[PDB]
Amino acid sequence: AGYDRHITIFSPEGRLYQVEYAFKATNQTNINSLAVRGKDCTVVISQKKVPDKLLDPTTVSYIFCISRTIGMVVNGPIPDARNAALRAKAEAAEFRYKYGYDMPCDVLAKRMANLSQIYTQRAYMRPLGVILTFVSVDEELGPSIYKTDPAGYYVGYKATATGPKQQEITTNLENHFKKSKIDHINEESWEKVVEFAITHMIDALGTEFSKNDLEVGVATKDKFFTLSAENIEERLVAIAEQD
Amino acid sequence: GYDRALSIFSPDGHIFQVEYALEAVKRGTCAVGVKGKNCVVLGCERRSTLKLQDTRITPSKVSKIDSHVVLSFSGLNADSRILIEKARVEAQSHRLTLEDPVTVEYLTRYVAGVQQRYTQSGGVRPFGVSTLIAGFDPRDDEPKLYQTEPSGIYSSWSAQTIGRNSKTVREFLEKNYDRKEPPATVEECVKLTVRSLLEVVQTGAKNIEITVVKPDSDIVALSSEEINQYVTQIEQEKQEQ
Amino acid sequence: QFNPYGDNGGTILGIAGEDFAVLAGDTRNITDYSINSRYEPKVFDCGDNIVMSANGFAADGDALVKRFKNSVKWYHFDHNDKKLSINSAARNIQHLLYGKRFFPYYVHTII
Amino acid sequence: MTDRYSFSLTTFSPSGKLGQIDYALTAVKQGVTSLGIKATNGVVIATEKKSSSPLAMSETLSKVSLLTPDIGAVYSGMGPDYRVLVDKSRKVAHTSYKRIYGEYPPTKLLVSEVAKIMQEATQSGGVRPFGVSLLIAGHDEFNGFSLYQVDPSGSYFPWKATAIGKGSVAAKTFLEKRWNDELELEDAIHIALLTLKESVEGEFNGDTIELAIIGDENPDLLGYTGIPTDKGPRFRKLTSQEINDRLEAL
Amino acid sequence: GTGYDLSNSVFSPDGRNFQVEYAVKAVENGTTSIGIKCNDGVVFAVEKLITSKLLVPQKNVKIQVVDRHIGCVYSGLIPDGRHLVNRGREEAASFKKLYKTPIPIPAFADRLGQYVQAHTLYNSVRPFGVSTIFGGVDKNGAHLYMLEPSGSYWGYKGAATGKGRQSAKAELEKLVDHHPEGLSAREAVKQAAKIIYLAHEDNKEKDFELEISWCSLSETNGLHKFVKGDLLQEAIDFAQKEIN
Amino acid sequence: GSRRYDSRTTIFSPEGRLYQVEYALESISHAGTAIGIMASDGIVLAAERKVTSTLLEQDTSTEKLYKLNDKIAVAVAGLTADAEILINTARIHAQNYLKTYNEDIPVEILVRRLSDIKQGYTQHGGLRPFGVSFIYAGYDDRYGYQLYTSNPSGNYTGWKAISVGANTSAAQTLLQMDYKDDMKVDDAIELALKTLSKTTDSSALTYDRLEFATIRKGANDGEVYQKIFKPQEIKDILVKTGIT
Amino acid sequence: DRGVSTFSPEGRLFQVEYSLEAIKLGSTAIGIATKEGVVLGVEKRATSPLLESDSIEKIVEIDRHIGCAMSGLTADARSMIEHARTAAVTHNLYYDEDINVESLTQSVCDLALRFGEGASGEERLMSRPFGVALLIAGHDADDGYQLFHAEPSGTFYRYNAKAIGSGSEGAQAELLNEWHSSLTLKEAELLVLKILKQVMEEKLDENNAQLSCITKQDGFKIYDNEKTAELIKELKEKEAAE
Amino acid sequence: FRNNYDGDTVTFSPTGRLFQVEYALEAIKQGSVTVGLRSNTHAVLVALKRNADELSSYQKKIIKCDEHMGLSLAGLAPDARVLSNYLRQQCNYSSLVFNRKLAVERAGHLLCDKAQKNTQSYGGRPYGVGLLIIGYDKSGAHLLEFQPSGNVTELYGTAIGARSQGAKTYLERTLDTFIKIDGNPDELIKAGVEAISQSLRDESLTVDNLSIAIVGKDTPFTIYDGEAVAKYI
Amino acid sequence: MDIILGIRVQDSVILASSKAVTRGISVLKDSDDKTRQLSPHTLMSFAGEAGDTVQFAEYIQANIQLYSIREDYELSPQAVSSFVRQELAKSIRSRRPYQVNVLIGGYDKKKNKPELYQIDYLGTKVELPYGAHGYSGFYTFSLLDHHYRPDMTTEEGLDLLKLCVQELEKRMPMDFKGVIVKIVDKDGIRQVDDFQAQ
Repeated sequence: AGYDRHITIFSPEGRLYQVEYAFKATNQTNINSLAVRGKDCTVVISQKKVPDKLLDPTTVSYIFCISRTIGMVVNGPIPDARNAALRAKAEAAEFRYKYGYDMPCDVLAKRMANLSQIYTQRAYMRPLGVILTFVSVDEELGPSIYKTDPAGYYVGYKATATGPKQQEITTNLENHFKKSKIDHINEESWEKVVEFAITHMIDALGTEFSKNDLEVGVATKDKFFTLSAENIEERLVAIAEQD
Repeated sequence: GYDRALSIFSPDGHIFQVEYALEAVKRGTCAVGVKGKNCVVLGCERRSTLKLQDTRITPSKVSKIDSHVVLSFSGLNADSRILIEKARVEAQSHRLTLEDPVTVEYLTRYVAGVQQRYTQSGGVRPFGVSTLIAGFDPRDDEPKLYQTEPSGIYSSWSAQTIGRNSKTVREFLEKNYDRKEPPATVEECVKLTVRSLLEVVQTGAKNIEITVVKPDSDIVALSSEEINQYVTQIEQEKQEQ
Repeated sequence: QFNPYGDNGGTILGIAGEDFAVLAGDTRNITDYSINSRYEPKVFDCGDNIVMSANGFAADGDALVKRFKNSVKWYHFDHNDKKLSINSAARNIQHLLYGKRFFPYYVHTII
Repeated sequence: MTDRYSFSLTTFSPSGKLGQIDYALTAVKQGVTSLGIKATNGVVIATEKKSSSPLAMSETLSKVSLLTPDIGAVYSGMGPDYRVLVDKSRKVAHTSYKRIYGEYPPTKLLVSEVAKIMQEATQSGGVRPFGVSLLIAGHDEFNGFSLYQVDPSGSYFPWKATAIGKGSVAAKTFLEKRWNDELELEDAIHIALLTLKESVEGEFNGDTIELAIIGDENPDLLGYTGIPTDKGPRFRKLTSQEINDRLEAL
Repeated sequence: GTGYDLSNSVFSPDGRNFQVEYAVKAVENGTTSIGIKCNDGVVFAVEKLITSKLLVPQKNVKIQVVDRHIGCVYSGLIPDGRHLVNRGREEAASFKKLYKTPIPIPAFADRLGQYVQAHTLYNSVRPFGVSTIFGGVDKNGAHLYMLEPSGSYWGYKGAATGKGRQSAKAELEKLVDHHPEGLSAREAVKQAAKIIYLAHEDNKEKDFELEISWCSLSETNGLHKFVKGDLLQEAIDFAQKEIN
Repeated sequence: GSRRYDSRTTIFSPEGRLYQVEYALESISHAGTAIGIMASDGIVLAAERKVTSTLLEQDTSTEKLYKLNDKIAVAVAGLTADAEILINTARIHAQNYLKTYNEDIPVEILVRRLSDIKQGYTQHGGLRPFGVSFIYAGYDDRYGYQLYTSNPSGNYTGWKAISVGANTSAAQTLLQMDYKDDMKVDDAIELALKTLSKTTDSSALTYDRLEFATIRKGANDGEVYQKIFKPQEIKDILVKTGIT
Repeated sequence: DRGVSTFSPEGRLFQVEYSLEAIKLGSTAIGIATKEGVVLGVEKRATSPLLESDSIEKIVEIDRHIGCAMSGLTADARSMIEHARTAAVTHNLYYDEDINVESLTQSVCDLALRFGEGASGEERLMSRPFGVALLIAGHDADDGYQLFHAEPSGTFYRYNAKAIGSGSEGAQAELLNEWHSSLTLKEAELLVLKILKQVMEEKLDENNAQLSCITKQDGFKIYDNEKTAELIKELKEKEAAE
Repeated sequence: FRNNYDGDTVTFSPTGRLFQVEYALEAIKQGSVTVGLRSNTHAVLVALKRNADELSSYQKKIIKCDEHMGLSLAGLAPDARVLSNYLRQQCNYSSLVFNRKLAVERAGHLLCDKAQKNTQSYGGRPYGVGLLIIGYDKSGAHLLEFQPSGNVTELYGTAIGARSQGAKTYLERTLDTFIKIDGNPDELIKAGVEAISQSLRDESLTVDNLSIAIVGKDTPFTIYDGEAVAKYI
Repeated sequence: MDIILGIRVQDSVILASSKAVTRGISVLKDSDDKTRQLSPHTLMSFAGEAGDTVQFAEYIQANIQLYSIREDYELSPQAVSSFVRQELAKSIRSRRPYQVNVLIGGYDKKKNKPELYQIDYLGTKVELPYGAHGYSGFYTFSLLDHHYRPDMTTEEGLDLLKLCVQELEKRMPMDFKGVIVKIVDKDGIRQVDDFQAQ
């Protein structure tokens, strides 16, 4: 009876505790990330925290290059994040091979969400304790953000945030869009969109960032790439000369 | 894929699932078998939890495995069907490969094997059935009567009973069956059988069926009357005293 | 097309004396009209006082002799080092050969 | 590895209840309300787009899905479960019917297929029942229009009109008052909009509401011309604008 | 309620996988081992507790090679370590067979990562009872890595695990600060021998045997080799000297 | 492991009963009542629709009476979805038989096969049994009109009149009270309705809450005909029999 | 619950130990090995007078030079006997000779631990251990007459004499004092007959007990009732003689 | 505690222990004592055979795996049979395919890995037997100790089984001595028998109770039982 | 091939089958009964490939006897023939098909009429007044087409067959060593032990 809390079967309230607890695991890294859409680019920001001095900072990342065009940032333990990344890359490659074109961001999202829905229904598979945020500049849809959770749920966003202080970032972004009345950052250069991203990250979290406190990914027509500590510093310098 | 060990040993050395299988047999309607000098008779009692049945079509308690062998049982009906089908199939296979029908002991050893196997295979429970198998070996006139149980154990009896109140009727048989002089007649054999059932059936002309098996595939079931007549002559033996 | 068989020539001879036995064989190994070796042993001591030779297609002969020696080894392992009698080896060899009844060891064997 | 869960996760309790089916139904109860109304010349199914965040793009999430060009579905309960049920439904319509008879399945049969998929998750080893109830609306030549409900157990029943989820009890009651066998499609849509208003707490417009109908053939939605016998799909999702236009006449 | 720690892939209410955590305990209870990344290679060293005089010295080797350019050492349940290396070996052979070039350290690390992470996905398997420090040289540099029973791993400047991991980590952090320009393979070997002697204090009760291996572009040609004879003794002394 | 979560749906109780079967039967006992009455010139199948609404479409509905063959039909009591699974395999078995022997399948043969399938879920597989009980009404040229019943256990029996589902005790007593061997289809139809009428847990017995079917050998023909009454047809017979 | 191949804190396999308990409840079986052959005797123990005692087969032939007696859940021994007969016949087909008694025994014991719900070692498909122990007796040119005790644990021991079943602790104690390297086949027979009589609940006669032996000359033979009855009489007389 | 974490090998206890493995290790301790020691020319196995009744035989404890390798067991005999049989095949494979005798060190690695698979998966059970492997290969004499946990170690000598600690302390003391008994088997054997008697208590090693095995430079692994061991009692 | 003939008269079906079994250069047997009783009122004759012939016959026999026991009923001749046709129709598309041709003669106790079924190895079944397999039809069908009458008595049928066999013994190259004749009627199956000179 009390095992309705160990495997993914319904509880008398029709709840799936394991899926809920998997959600808890997503905040284990105490990292926050956010994504916004530019006029023709998509940006994803994510705090970078390297506590141990013995670690090689260059190998600590929660952002992944899934395909030439799809980027994915993960909120949750790194081992589950890497499991998701590998699967997503394989799915992305297979899709291109079978259907002749690049797998769209929203389709890859749905695919990963479906895989998640299954760990939710089959008892031998545990959910992955992560939230996946996919971004790209789709050839049909333009800048895109689609995010999936341990429940198998997914949807598109004008912008979104994930992590412990998710709510503060979300309301911050919400307010901005209530004001601008449009669903994206009306900027022509991704550099400025990245800057907007970081600026609001700071406002909402009430924290300052050095070049090694962040991690950035940018999606543009036919390409997704991550910035370097230096590309970032140049970004931080610019926002500084405004405040 | 399902292969859970359902039949396992418990600390005292018992296999409860086989043990409980027997309890299902105790709950089944009584069955009896007695071998005469030139025949074997099988008797079964008919429940009465519900009465308004169609006797023509409702499955009977005695089943022919082949033209010279029959099988009766006590326990789960659905389970007995599985054993009967396998037995009938094995009977034809034996005739096809050995060019001779099965002996009663062979057919018995086969059913018992199937039962034993279901006590130590993963993912399955033992048969909640016990059987009485009787008939005559090909070209032989010596009567045969065997009994099998959930564990897979089997042996031959001069007379035996299984099912509810079998305890009672066995006693009757133990102090009413002389190996020295077995019912030298089809008639006196059928009588001894009816008598043993009356010890537990409590007046049941339509609650008592009998089948007589003679050498060379001579098998026939009695009708209500034929049996009812035996009952009548028996109640007098009592009153006439 | 590919032919899985070949012929390495050679001739072997076995004679049983009253209380002894010999198994002889030339040491020439050939292929068509060429000599592969003037000395390539073809008769082997397989233990338990048994000598064996599988003549014909050398690759098959080697495989068989090798399989038999291994059989003697396991016979010891499985039957408390009991000695493999010549008659028992013979029956064992029959099964080794018949195992490939539909893709035979192209050899004439003598022990 | 290897799924070693080859036994049922849904079994009978002493009272005779099937726990997991029950619990699944409870999950359905907490779900957003959805309904369906059958008219003389069409069927309408609708639900509320409960956007989980204003940053989310509610259009990128359809609760009303096309199964075949003449059949649609909507649900109440667990969205992810619904999504995969729809993929499986669309596929089974092909593998078990179109690839055999060269035509799409009639509503009841496809419903029968979905129901089977659901019943199996109630008895097969290692799984839990689906936490959803579907409302499937469609049309086929020999049966006309129809509306069906499929529950977690796999049971399904035809309806003239019904509602599932959160405020199903109240909504069903309101539908019993307004329904009659002479309703025209527009009437059903109107009744549908009214019924849905009682269930919606916040904003109520064409962007927070999702509604589709099964009506006449839309040759304009076929994509090609040349085959007289191919007239177009009867399924059509209403546009945000089409909804608001009807909300003014509320 | 409770019982969340009885089955392997189960999330506890706080989102943890207790069995993985218990695996870690097996790791902390093991011998200490380390890894040091130098300017053109990596060095691996481990503590070998001498249970008795009966153990033939130098015979029970713990460090293992994968392919020809990778070294792996681990603390915890030794058998689990071998199991993980056998896999790494198949993983490396597969990669070479298909791509011709020997497997890159990052690629190799993930192969081990996915496999270990895999053992935290089902209750039909148990997590790995070891933390593994491994690495080598490839097309673009040296790389050092440490892999936890959770499947978690990162690239390191220096790394340690087991009984005396704290001592070791402490010593490693010093080196990192006092050598921003990078240690040399030759130096790292000595430094490594020291760190191990020091960290042996958390087990000073039993006598031990030192084992070191390295992979340096200049010292070993980018191939993994065991430190033996003179170079080994020289490092033993360097340690024995600085332990007083 | 997994063993922990296995309910073990196929074991005996200390008393020698099958838990799941007994519980499935308990489930069946809350299902709409279904009745079967066999007459000299035909058979009647009647069933009460459990739960109903004004909006439920009754013309396009069928939850209790299903055609298996052109000569065999069943009344269902229990989980509809489970029933459909069994119904479909039953329909296939009938066709296989027909194709093999070029003769319609004898009624008992089909009933035994279906019961055997049920029996299986009772002895192996570790799956829950089907929460279904069937009343079979069929005809063949060896036994003519027949009436059978099968439940979760996989056991089946023949009857002159029988019921499954809710209040069978009450229904059986009423049938055993007014049934007579020389009955006629029309007599039987009336007995069936009367019986349901007195056992309903509902206010009155209306047509919208019933399903009716008969298997008769229409004198003006010579063949067997199955008639699954239509809403209006039930409404009619309801008035005639004096229940309005 | 708990795996069927779980170790107890003492280092024992629960199922195997519980198996041994069932064997204790079985009918008694005794074996005596002499340089003149090996005797094997068992307690029929019918459960009712109506049961035809001769249909109780607790002593079976494996091959002409090997016989065996069982004790415990006897139905579990059928597949063991079958495997044994097949191993012996198969060996002969492959090697044109008799299978050594020890070899035959080791083969049977190989089935022993082949149980579990998925033990990583091969494909041991058998839900539980056997609930019967066996006494395998025979003769072969290399080790002469032999008696082996094969248990569901997989281990087998060679004995000069051995008793298994309900009256084993008692009977074994007896065998300890009665056995010596020069017993004759006849002495062994009377001896087995005597111990069975001491531990059997019933009064031993030619119907509730059965004897058999295996000799190089005539192989495995089961003594018909008449033959044993006389041996019974001969025993009563020698006992009453002092 | 323990009770909730010792139901199967796939479960770690809160302290990082594997109880099923430990319980298996216990079966070894309950096993009859056996000893192993080597010089630079030979390796010897001395095992105390245990008997059931005084009417039973003393169960064999030494198994030959190849002409240059063999082992002694302590614990579940069937498990020793399985493991030794796997070793026989591995040795055999090495010979047939590479025409190479299998290195004792390699055999140790193979045994370790075979045992490990039965400690990380559900359904199986750890092996409940300890093994002492000796052999003479291309690098001389060797002695290995195999534990069901999968841990295999190379030593100059050791002992396992009940009261094995006696013989082990003796050898750890006699080390410098026997390790130099090169070219003289009888001396190495006597040394082994002296170590094993350091674990006696019940009785004294008799003729049908003592079991010895040796392998070396020009000595194929061979077993001595009974009369053949008399000259050592 | 062997001679396999069958004729359906008023109240019975008669099957005549050659007795020779030739293997290569020699006639190994001249008393072979190429028939199997499938049930008390159904008989099947067969001809074809050496081993397949009897293996198939006995396989069918086993199946019918099993059905009889399970149902305590005797399948109609038509039912038995359909079962046999299906078995052959499966076999024809299998790895190694049964090369067997059969005649199934049965008396239907329900219809009270004899029936004769001809089925070749491909599963080609047809019901007829008379039939044969192989070359047999080539020599005899002209005689049967002439003298056959639906109301013939068993005695008339035997006389017509005798005529057919005589034509076969005159024009056919092979010596089939006569035929064994069997009658199937309301009372079962019996063999005409006197046809060597009837």
